[PDB]
Order: sequence, then structure tokens, then C-alpha cells
Amino acid sequence: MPVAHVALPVPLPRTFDYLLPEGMTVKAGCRVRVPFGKQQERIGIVVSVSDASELPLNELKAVVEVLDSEPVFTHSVWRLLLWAADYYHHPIGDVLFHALPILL
Amino acid sequence: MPVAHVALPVPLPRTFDYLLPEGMTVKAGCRVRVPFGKQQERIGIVVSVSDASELPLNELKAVVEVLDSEPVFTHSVWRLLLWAADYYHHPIGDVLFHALPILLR
Repeated sequence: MPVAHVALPVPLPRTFDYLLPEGMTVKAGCRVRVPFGKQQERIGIVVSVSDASELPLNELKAVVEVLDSEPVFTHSVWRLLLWAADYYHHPIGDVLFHALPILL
Repeated sequence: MPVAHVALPVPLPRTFDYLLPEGMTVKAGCRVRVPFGKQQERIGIVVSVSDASELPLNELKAVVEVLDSEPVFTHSVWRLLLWAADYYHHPIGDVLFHALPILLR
């Protein structure tokens, strides 16, 4: 058949890059609505903000809107969760979202 | 200001789709050489083979070479591993490649 879905041992935090439009600011631990797939949106959680993407600064899509001015996560809670993710081999996205509810 | 590394609640097994050139055939549980990054190669294990990707069937990179005629994993072992990865929430690629050196050795 066509598409071979393959598995690879990507680096620890597997994240998806998106560009921040002019004047839009967000820090680590903030929820943001971003594009996903040819047309729908979805809530995500910003893990970090760098000045380098594994692909060009132009074919990355842009965040649509920040939903939190301040981290929905405690400085401690955040450090902890990222650790657990890494220590027990769980994807950051999975820990973070499954962790959001219990928190609120 | 520019970029941001975002965590997403992606579906159970987060896999990387690769196109199969004409005449190239591979089954679940087989290792394959695939591109990665603007120029490096790497070894991975096919989890499944379908007729569709979240991306255009032309924007995907192509598998380079299949390293296994047959599943390097037993039909039981395989079923178990995928389950283990799912139920305990471990990256399928992470469970598959670590176990290989155990099961074989």
C-alpha cells in the first residue's frame, strides 16, 4: 500500500513548531489554539519558546490565539510534570493534557 | 518571538508516515531505513501500512530500504508490545526499540 507509518525514537519532548505572529506573546505553560491538519484547530500547550525551528521560519503555521496570560501550571507543578514525562517515558503532550483537568 | 515548541494530545501511536516507492513492500513489525532531518538516515519499525496519511501522498519522504523480509518480532510479542505501549502510555517507538535487544538477545 501507500503510506508506511513508521516509528522512530525522536528526541525526548516531541513537539510541533508554530510561528508567533507580530506582537503575540506567550510563555511556557500557556494554552494556545493552533492549526492542525488541512483545516481544523486545536488547543495545545506551549512547552518552550526558542528562536530556532527544525524547518524554515516561513513554512511553519502560526498560532491563532493565546488562551492564557499566565501559566495554567505552577512553576513547581510544571517542572514536576515535564520530569515525569521524561523519567517514565510518557509523551509530554499526554502528561500535560491528562494533567490539566485534575489540576483545575 | 518567532517559534515555540508545543506539546499536543496526539492519538495513541504517534508515527511518522513515509511513502513506499513502486515495487517496495513491507509488513507490520519490519525494520526500515528512512530519511530524518534535511539529510540524515535512521532505522525504524513499521507499525502499520494503510492507504492514507494526514499529509499529501507526495509530500511524504520515501522509505529507503526494508531491512526485514519478515517481522523481527513474533506475532504474540508484537501484539503484546503495542498493547503495553498503549495501556501504560509509552511511545510505541520507545517500547519497540528498547525491547528488541532484550527479546533477541
